[PDB]
Amino acid sequence: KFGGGKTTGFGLIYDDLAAMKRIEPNYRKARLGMGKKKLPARKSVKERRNRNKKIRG
Amino acid sequence: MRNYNNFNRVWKAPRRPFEKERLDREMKLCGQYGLRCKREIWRVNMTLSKMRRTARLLLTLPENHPRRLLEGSAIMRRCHGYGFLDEDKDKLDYVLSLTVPDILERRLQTVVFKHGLAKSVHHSRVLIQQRHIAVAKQIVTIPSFIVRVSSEHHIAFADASPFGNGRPGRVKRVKRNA
Amino acid sequence: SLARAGKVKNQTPKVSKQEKKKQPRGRAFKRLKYTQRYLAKTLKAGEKLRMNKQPPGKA
Amino acid sequence: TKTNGQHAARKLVRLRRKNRWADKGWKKSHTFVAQKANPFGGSSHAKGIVLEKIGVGAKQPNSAIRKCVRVQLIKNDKKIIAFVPNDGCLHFIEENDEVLVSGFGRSGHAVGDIPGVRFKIVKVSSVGLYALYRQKKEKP
Amino acid sequence: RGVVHSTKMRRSIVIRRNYLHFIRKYQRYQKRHRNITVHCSPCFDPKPGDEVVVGQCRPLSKTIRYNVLQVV
RNA sequence: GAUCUGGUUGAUUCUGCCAGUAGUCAUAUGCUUGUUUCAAGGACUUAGCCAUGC
RNA sequence: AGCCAGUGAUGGCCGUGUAGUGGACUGCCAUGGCGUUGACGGGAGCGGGGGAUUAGGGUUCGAUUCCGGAGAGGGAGCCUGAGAAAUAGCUACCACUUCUACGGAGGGCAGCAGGCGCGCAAAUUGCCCAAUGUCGAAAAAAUACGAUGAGGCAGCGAAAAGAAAUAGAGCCGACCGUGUGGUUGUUUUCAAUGGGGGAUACUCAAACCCAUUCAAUAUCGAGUAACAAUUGGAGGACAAGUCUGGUGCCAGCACCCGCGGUAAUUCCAGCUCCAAAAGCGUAUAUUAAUGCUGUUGCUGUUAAAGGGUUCGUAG
Ligand SMILES: [K+]
Ligand SMILES: [K+]
Ligand SMILES: [K+]
Ligand SMILES: [K+]
Ligand SMILES: [K+]
Ligand SMILES: [Mg+2]
Ligand SMILES: [Mg+2]
Ligand SMILES: [Mg+2]
Ligand SMILES: [Mg+2]
Ligand SMILES: [Mg+2]
Ligand SMILES: [Mg+2]
Ligand SMILES: [Mg+2]
Ligand SMILES: [Mg+2]
Ligand SMILES: [Mg+2]
Ligand SMILES: [Mg+2]
Ligand SMILES: [Mg+2]
Ligand SMILES: [Mg+2]
Ligand code: NA
Ligand code: NA
Ligand code: NA
Ligand code: NA
Ligand code: NA
Ligand code: NA
Ligand code: NA
Ligand code: NA
Ligand code: NA
Repeated sequence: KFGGGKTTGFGLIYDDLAAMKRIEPNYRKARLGMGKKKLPARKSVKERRNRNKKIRG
Repeated sequence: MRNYNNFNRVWKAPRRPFEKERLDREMKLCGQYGLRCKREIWRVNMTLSKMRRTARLLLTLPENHPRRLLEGSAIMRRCHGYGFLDEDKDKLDYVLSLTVPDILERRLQTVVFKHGLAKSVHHSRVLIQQRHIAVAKQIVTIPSFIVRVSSEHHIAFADASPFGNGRPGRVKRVKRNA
Repeated sequence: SLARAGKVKNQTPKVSKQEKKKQPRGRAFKRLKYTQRYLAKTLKAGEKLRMNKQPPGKA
Repeated sequence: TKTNGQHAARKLVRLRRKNRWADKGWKKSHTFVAQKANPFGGSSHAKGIVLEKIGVGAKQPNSAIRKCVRVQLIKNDKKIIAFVPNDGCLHFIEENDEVLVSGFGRSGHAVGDIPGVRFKIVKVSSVGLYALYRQKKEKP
Repeated sequence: RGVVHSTKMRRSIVIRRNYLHFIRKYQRYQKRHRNITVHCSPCFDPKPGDEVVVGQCRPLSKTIRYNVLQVV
């Protein structure tokens, strides 16, 4: 809040850790430090996709 | 580019740029309310013109008209609550008699000086911009704030300010570190 | 002909500007003017004020 | 007086359409002949090349030389005469340079005591002639 | 509704529609008209200058789109 | 905000146009620019020509 | 001022093609259809929802985010699909064009970002599927991550729009006017605050900007506030000098009237002042000024303007 000592946010409570892992979005788990590692840059993935359009098998 | 925000204009320059009578009347208003530029006066001109224009249209309408009753009550509710018109005047015809200083009387820079928290009309603006005034325990730092009728007694210093119950200010802190 | 162009601007002697304290700006400027003409002078009920009156020197 | 019909809107519409061609202001905006004769194809400014520097005399009550230049436009290769303002300011022009030319005011009418000149020089070598005059910039 | 204008065709007539158009600027009217060709069955027998009522149909020709009911 | 002013005569009262004046999510150019919020951005001329990647 | 008919123009009759009606089309028959209430031809132009200006009536703009239509260098044909006469589908011709071993093979940015040219004139060869949606044999989770320059996010950006700093209180002399009360510099304290910089950190899909905060034992900082406001003007219209030097119908100003020929209220400068201010000049177009396009609401004896006189049809 402007010029004050107040702050407002949203909150979720899950019944157990198993349900939290299943439903929580990945970037929110990564904030804690326990999400999936990483994926390669999107540019390279679409680069190979067109390259493999010239070849069979 | 595919946006749907809105915006508009709030003031308007006057025709006849140099009339000695209008030049002096406006200068008198500025140096006595401590305004920064003539645009602040010309804002009040248009907001005044809008209430006058809608009152004129309503007054032309016959009494008991459904549009007249609903809008007529609404404009008086706003005018009374904001402090433009005293509670005895209620006929909707006292709207047109509103003048510029009547609106400029409700400005937060003015009301701070009237309550005596400041030693002048320019001292009060400095205080407002430097986060010292709280209206309803909420810090307000915009001189053009128009004080409602139900909020004059709640105006006071802010807790976070050094003049309130806050920490010592910049001069004290740098003197201690000296 | 075009032989004489810019003759006067090249003939006038050079003179440098003076050094002065900066005037107040913003809301402080409008405050200065309001006391410059509406206060600080007791000419009342005459309205005979001249914003820029020069010393008599008409030779 | 005139026609007062309640069923005579056709006559009143025809009258206004025919009689609207009689004012030079309204006719100039609906006729397309002005744009063709105007060296700027209906544009605020135009770019050209300096051909030579000329000096034109002033009209009768006055007496001076007005220091113009002859400019050939680029977009359509038309030749015009333009006036270079302010004291000096001819030494900043030179020959074969490239200039930006604007109107003089009055929208094609000649201005002042200069006979038949309706254009002024604004930029020379894309720097700005007034900026050069005030020494805020140096010629490239 | 309209006024029968021409009956030179075979099993076909032309009807004229007269109306008035209002121009906002001059607060006045002006006569207009439109011509419409219709099919007329041999049960009826209209002369030029009568009034007819016509109802829509499916395209019966390049231009014909209406049919004649209750000549009067 | 339902407003006008300078130029024809030795002076006057007119018709009448030139010039002044205020805007424009209206374009461009000149000079000058501390903070913040919201924002249009190769239509205008050439539906002209296009390397490379998606 | 006339338009339409060999070779379809307006209608009729059985037919054929289409998904279907139809002159859409074949054969035969009739002579019709449109037009001064402006047809036919020519010019400018994508429609609309809407923007600007606003006593009222109006004038003007609308390529552009929503809806509709059309196109994919130029122009024609067609396969597959329920649906295309599709351009990141195919075939050919016309204009420019790439590689080659000279036998041949290709190319279509008015999609995204970028280059040349054109011009008075317009941004990065960025990140991401987190949100909004479409497609799909798909909910999310694992021994197991759908694509998506549609879309969103940040860089450049005084088109334009909304808030808003560049200082506030006093002290002591010197004063200025007026009649003892604002005031104009000279010395000098005394607080306050943000441009500036840094996180326990918030945001974020990740970074940025806002919003918090200079201890919570425990956290940097204006005083010739060098943290220094500009752009146009001072004869009139139009606010503001009968100031001081230079030039001498020259140089120049001047939107209009005008200024300059030795005392320039107008040029080139210094000093003051005025307007409005992070803004302000100039050019072009357009709206109001304009009762100078007049329906509301003009003028026609002499200023521009009543036909030479009668008859007369549409209106
Ligand atoms: K095609
Ligand atoms: K592009
Ligand atoms: K500053
Ligand atoms: K001067
Ligand atoms: K008239
Ligand atoms: Mg005369
Ligand atoms: Mg283009
Ligand atoms: Mg077009
Ligand atoms: Mg176009
Ligand atoms: Mg569309
Ligand atoms: Mg393409
Ligand atoms: Mg630009
Ligand atoms: Mg001008
Ligand atoms: Mg004189
Ligand atoms: Mg107009
Ligand atoms: Mg007669
Ligand atoms: Mg005759
Ligand atoms: Na309300
Ligand atoms: Na565009
Ligand atoms: Na298409
Ligand atoms: Na192209
Ligand atoms: Na092609
Ligand atoms: Na998505
Ligand atoms: Na976006
Ligand atoms: Na008027
Ligand atoms: Na006459």
